[PDB]
Amino acid sequence: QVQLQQWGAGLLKPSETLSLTCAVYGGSFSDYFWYWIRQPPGKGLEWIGEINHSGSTNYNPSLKSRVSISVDTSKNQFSLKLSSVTAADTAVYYCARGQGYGRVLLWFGEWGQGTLVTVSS
Amino acid sequence: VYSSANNCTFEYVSFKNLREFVFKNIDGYFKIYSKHTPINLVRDLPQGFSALEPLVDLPIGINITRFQTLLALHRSYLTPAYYVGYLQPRTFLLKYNENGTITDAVD
Amino acid sequence: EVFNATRFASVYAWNRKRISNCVADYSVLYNSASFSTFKCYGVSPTKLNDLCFTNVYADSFVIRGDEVRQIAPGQTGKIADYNYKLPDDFTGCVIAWNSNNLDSKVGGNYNYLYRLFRKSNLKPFERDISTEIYQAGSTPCNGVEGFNCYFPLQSYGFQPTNGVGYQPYRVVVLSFELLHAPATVCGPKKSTNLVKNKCVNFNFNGLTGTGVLTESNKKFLPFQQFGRDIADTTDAVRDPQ
Amino acid sequence: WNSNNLDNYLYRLFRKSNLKPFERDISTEIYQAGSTPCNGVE
Amino acid sequence: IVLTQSPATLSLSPGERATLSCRASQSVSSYLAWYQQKPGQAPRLLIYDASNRATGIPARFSGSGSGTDFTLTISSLEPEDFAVYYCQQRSNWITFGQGTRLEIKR
Ligand SMILES: *[C@@H]1O[C@H](CO)[C@@H](O)[C@H](O)[C@H]1NC(C)=O
Repeated sequence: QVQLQQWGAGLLKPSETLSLTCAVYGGSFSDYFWYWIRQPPGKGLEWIGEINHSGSTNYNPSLKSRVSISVDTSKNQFSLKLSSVTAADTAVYYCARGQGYGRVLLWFGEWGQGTLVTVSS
Repeated sequence: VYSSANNCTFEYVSFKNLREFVFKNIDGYFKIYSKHTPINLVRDLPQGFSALEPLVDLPIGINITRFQTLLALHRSYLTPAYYVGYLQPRTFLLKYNENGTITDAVD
Repeated sequence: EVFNATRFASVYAWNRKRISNCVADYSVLYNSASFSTFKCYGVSPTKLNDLCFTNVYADSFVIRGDEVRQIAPGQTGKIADYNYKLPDDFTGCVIAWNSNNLDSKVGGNYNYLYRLFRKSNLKPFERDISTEIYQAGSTPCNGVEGFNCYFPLQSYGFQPTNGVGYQPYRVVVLSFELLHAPATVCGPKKSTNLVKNKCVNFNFNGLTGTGVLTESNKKFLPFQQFGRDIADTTDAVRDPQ
Repeated sequence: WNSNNLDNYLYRLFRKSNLKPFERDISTEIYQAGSTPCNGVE
Repeated sequence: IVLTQSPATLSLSPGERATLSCRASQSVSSYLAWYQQKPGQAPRLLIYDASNRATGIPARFSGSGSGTDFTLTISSLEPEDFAVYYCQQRSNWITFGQGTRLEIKR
């Protein structure tokens, strides 16, 4: 219902760009500070992305990287396009609905898998 | 000239002579009776009987304990011909004439 | 003048207005066929039309219509707590019709906002409008904004495209208090006719009685109201009108 | 006695005027506070 | 700063006072969340901001823990309580969870 279609990722040589059309599903999403997270396969999820309804399109300070977030206020979903991938990006990307303390990063999409490998299974 | 208003509650706007004014204050009502006449004898009010008529009923409802008169000339410095009485609870005996008017009384 | 008159302010800076003595009658209003809500906590207007308060106050602002419910004593939410809180003893009534009609600004109605991100919980009747960057986390805010820190006011962007739930209603907060001095507005005061020469009951400015009213050749001073006789009985009335 | 072990019921909200000792007044009206004589429809 | 939980792999049986530690060094009890991941499912909003347990998630997860060593206390381990917990430090650039505090039903 309140869902985030993690979409736009794919198999990737760990040097080029990628995308995450984490499309806001069932969301009147023009009021929240939608953040994003990154889970190394078989580990826990560390917060990376954080768009702001007030503005402030930004990220993990430890990961203030080229990968660039935005919300297509037209389509009303957060972008987090995976530009110029490197090895350290190797994980899985998600997105979430957050408020800080009013609420926190609450509503999560299913999963967005970055296959940051040349090899196909 | 001397008016410094703040958080104001409510407002209302409406020799030769003597001037008299009572200023009772009961039931949250600063009743003010008044009347006035001339005085050939500049010096003092001649022993003549009169009777002030009710003039206002302001619902100010404020605990007062103190008054002060206000006069002026032109330029004195902002320091940094009358005579008042004092009321007391009494018992009086008034006389009304035909038209209905306090003619005289017995204290 | 303090009701059906122009625009207002954002509810986070909800305004106040004091009301005088001028008699009044809700019921003249109550049936104005405009009050989409007259949710009336104190008493029914058809009953308080004569109710006298030393003070009556009006607040008015532009908000998303929905907030009406939040303007019930016993309400929460970022607005009912971060933009205004009524008391749970609000002797008054929630008057409101609609803003979207005159507030749409089809290209997104701004002009009104709300301290979404306020710190304190609204004390009843708090007029506080102090804007501030509260700590969404613990990054020492003191201005810092962008993570674990943001400012309080957000956009009450009302559009005709977005639904009435997300469209604004013009909203009024009524509130009155009667202390212990001589109170102000005192409901209504009816008026019969001067039925004369026949035995009738009468109520002349509170002077009640029964008798036959005729014309007199008497005349007294312009400030007296009624005349008595030697035995302290009323026998003359200056028709209050 | 206060018996909250089993404490539907109902009473009334608005009406003409209180009755005289020992009278019953079951009803289903509107006693409209405005002229609207809503007849069957609120 | 990195937190860490006590029973990394808590092989408890259901109906037990399961309780996960969370010792910090920057003391952000002005937050300190606590989420349970089901594998194959992004974990959501268990607990956050001091202890305010977002509901639907039962009150058995009796939230607690302040200072630097925080501690969520699950009342009862239960057949639906086989998953991986994450006490989430926040309020700074470290908005991070636990090191995947696993609790194993038995
Ligand atoms: C009383 O009334 C009469 C006639 O109305 C008038 O001539 C007279 O001056 C009034 N005052 C008195 C008698 O003091």
